[PDB]
Amino acid sequence: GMEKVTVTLDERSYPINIAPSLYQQQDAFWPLTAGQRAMIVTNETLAPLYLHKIQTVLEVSGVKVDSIILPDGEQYKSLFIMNDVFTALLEKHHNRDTTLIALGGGVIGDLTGFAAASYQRGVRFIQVPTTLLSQVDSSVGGKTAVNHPLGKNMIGAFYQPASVVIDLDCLKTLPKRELSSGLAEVIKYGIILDGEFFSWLEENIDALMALDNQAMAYCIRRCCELKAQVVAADEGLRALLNLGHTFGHAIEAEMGYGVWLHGEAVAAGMVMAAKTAELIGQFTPEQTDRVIALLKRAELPVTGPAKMQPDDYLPHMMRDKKVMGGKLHLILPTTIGHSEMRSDVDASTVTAAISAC
Amino acid sequence: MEKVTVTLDERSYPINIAPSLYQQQDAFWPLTAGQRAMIVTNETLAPLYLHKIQTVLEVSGVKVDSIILPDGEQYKSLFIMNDVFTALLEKHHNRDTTLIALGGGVIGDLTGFAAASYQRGVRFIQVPTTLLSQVDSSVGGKTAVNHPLGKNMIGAFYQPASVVIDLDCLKTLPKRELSSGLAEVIKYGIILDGEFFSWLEENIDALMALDNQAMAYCIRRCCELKAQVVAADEGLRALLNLGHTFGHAIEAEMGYGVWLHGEAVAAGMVMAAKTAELIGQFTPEQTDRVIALLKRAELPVTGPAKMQPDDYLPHMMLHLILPTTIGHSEMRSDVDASTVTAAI
Ligand SMILES: NC(=O)c1ccc[n+]([C@@H]2O[C@H](COP(=O)([O-])OP(=O)(O)OC[C@H]3O[C@@H](n4cnc5c(N)ncnc54)[C@H](O)[C@@H]3O)[C@@H](O)[C@H]2O)c1
Ligand SMILES: NC(=O)c1ccc[n+]([C@@H]2O[C@H](COP(=O)([O-])OP(=O)(O)OC[C@H]3O[C@@H](n4cnc5c(N)ncnc54)[C@H](O)[C@@H]3O)[C@@H](O)[C@H]2O)c1
Ligand SMILES: O=C(CCc1ccc(O)c(O)c1)O[C@@H]1C[C@@](O)(C(=O)O)C[C@@H](O)[C@@H]1O
Ligand SMILES: O=C(CCc1ccc(O)c(O)c1)O[C@@H]1C[C@@](O)(C(=O)O)C[C@@H](O)[C@@H]1O
Ligand SMILES: [Mg+2]
Ligand SMILES: [Mg+2]
Repeated sequence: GMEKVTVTLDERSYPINIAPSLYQQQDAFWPLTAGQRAMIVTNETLAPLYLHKIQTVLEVSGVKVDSIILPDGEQYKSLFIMNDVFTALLEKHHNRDTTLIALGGGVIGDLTGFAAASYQRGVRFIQVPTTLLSQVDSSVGGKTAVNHPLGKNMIGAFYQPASVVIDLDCLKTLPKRELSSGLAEVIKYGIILDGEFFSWLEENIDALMALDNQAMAYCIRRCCELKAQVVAADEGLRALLNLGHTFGHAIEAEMGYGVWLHGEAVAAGMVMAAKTAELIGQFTPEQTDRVIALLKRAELPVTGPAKMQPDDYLPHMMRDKKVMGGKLHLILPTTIGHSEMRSDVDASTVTAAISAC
Repeated sequence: MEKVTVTLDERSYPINIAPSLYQQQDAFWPLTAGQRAMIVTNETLAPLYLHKIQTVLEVSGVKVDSIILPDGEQYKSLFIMNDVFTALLEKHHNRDTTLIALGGGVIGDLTGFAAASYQRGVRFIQVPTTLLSQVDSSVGGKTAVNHPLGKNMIGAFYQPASVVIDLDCLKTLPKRELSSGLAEVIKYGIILDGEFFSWLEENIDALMALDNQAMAYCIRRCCELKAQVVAADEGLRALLNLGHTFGHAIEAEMGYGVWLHGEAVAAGMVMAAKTAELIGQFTPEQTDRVIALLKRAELPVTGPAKMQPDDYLPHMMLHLILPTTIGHSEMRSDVDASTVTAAI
C-alpha cells in the first residue's frame, strides 16, 4: 500500500515514503516525535489547501507547530525571503532541536532546505513535496539554494533531509500543466538510466496522467531510486541528469521564465538531444519516435518554439562565450536507458538537430 | 616560523605562523598561477595590507578582485554577505574561485559563510589580523553572520584550505585588541594546559612586546589545543566557554565597543574562579595566578562597579564552565544562583 525508498548519501540516510492519504498515517512525519517542535514553511497557494491538515496531524502526535507563509513564486526564491524564516524561528524561540518542514514544491523545498542548513549552522529538515517535479527530483541529491539577481541557485548548501513525505492526494490540486512538466523528468530517468522503466512508462503513462494511485506510487518510487543511484556513484556521473537541459535552457532563457515550464523545455530538449545522437551515429530514428510518442501522450511539447531559430539556441547552449570557451557539452542517449556526456560537438550538428524538428 | 596541521572531518589544512609571511613564495597556497581570488577585507585593513597581498598574488599568476566592507560587528549581516555574492557574480567568479578573509574575526566569519554558501561551496583561505582570530577563528570551522534576534544564528560549518598568519600584521593592531586576544590565549592555559600557563607566566612580557619567537609559539600552541578539543567533540568543547557566560553578561549590560570581548571574558574568568572556590572546586591560592597573569596582560580583573550582581543573572538564564586546576576544567550542571552574587 505504501511505497518506500531509503536514500543513503554523504554518509547519512533518510526514507522516502509514498502513499495516498499519507498525511494521516500513524508516524507519517518521522523522525518528528511527541514533545518536539516543528516549523512549517509553505506558500500562499498551498497554505489554504494543506497547512491546516498538516498542522493538526502534527499536533495530534504531540508536536508543537509554528508556520510561516511565503509568497508564491520563483521570483521570491531569494536570500531576503529566507531571512523571514529566520525571523519566524527566532521570534518563536526555536532552538537547534527544531525541525523545518518544507510544505510546497521545489521552490519551497530549495529555500526551506537552505534555511535548515543555515539556521544555527544546521537543524533537522523534513521535505513534504507537493509537485510531481519536486517529488521525483528535489527529494534526492541534497542541493539547496536560493537565487541571486545575477544567477539562479548561486547561493545554497548541500543538505540532506531527515525524511520525505509524499502524500499522493496533494497531486489532485496540482495544475495539470505542472503534472506534465514533472512527467518530463520522469521520462528523462527512463531514457538515461532504465530502459525497462521507459517501457513501463509507455504502458502506464495514461494511468499516471489520470493520477492512478498505484501507478503514481511506483513511478515516484522508481525515479527516486534512479536519481539516488546516479548520485551515489558520482559522489561526473550526476551530469547525466541534464539530458535535454542544454537545449531546454536556451528555450527557457530566450522565451522568458514562466512562459515555458521547466519540464516543457526539457521535453523538447530531450527530443533535440535524441536527434543529436542520431546525427553522430549512435541513435536510431525508431528510438527517437519512442521518445516523441511518449512525450506527446504526456501532453508535452516535442518541437521548439517557432519564434526561435537554431542561431537563437547556440548563444545560450555554450558554456561561455570566451575565446577558449564556446564549447557545446551535451548529454546524449546511447540507447533508451543508456547515456553519455559528449564534449565539444559541432555547431553544425546542433543546428541540424534543431532544424530537423 | 611555526606550523600547525589540523585534521578534522576527514579533511586537513595548515596554519602557518611567521613574520614577513605575506611576501613568502607560496604563502597563500593552494592558490596557484591561473586561478582567481576574491579578497574580503574592511576599511581599516585595506590601506595597510591590501595591495601588498594583491601584489604578491598577481606576481604569482593569480587574477585578483577584492571588496572592502565597513569596519564593524554590525556589518556581519546577511545583507552585507549578499553584496559579497554580488561582487563575485559581477566579476564572473565561478566555483573554482577562492575567497580570502583578510581581517579579524568579523571579516573571517562573514567571508567563511560566503565561501560556504557561494555555489554551495568554494575554496576559502584565512588571513587573520587580530590575535583573537589567530588563536580562535583559525580552528573549529564555525562561520556565521548575525541576526537582530541573535548573534551567529545564520552560518555554516566550513573548514578553510589554509590559514596564513603573518606576525607583522600584529604591529598595527591596537594594544587593547592585542590584550583582548591574550585573554583567550590565557583561556587555553586555565582549562587544558598547565604547562602552557606556566610558559605564559614567563613569556607574557615577550608577547606584550610582540616578540616574533614568543608570539609564533603562542599562536601555534593555542591552535593545537583547540584542534585537540574540536577533535574530541566528534564530548567536551563546552569548556571553551569558560568565563563567556560571565563575559556575555558584562558585554550585554554595557554594550558593544565599550568592553572588548576578551576584556569581558578576562574579568569573567576571575568571577568563575572565585565561584569555583565558593562551591569548593578551586583553591583560593590558584585564583591569584589567574588574576596576576591577566593584570600583566593589561586586562581587567574586576567587573565594572556600574552593574550590581543582580544585573548579571538576567542574562545568565546554571550550566557553567569552572576550572578544576590550572590546565584542567569541567562543566558543572546546576550551581546555585546565590554563589555567583557572593563572588561579586
Ligand atoms: N536538486 C534540487 O534541489 C532541485 C531539483 C529540481 C528543481 N529544483 C528547484 O525547484 C524549483 C521548481 O520546482 P516546482 O516544479 O515545484 O515549481 P514551484 O515550487 O514554483 O510550484 C509550481 C506551482 O504550482 C503550485 N503548487 C505546488 N504544489 C501544488 C499543489 N499540490 N496543488 C496546487 N498547486 C500547487 C505552486 O504554489 C506553484 O505556484 C526550481 O527553483 C528548481 O531550481 C531543485
Ligand atoms: N569560532 C569562530 O569562528 C569565532 C571565534 C571567535 C570570534 N568570532 C567572532 O569574531 C568577531 C570578533 O573578532 P575580533 O576580535 O577579531 O574583532 P574584529 O574582527 O572587529 O577586529 C578588531 C578591530 O581591530 C581592527 N583590526 C583587525 N586587525 C587589524 C590590524 N592588523 N591592524 C589594525 N587594525 C586591525 C579591526 O578592523 C577591528 O576594528 C565576533 O563576531 C566573534 O563572534 C568567531
Ligand atoms: O539546474 C540544473 C541545470 C540547468 C542547466 C542549465 C544549462 C545547461 O546547459 C544545462 O546542461 C543544465 O538541473 C537541475 C539540477 C539537477 O541537475 C540535479 O539535481 O543534479 C537535476 C535537474 O533536473 C534540475 O533541473
Ligand atoms: O559558543 C560560543 C559563543 C560564546 C558564548 C557567548 C555567550 C555565552 O553565554 C556563552 O556561554 C558563550 O563560543 C564560540 C565558539 C567556540 O566554542 C567554538 O569554536 O567551538 C569557541 C569559542 O572561543 C567562541 O567564543
Ligand atoms: Mg530538470
Ligand atoms: Mg570567545
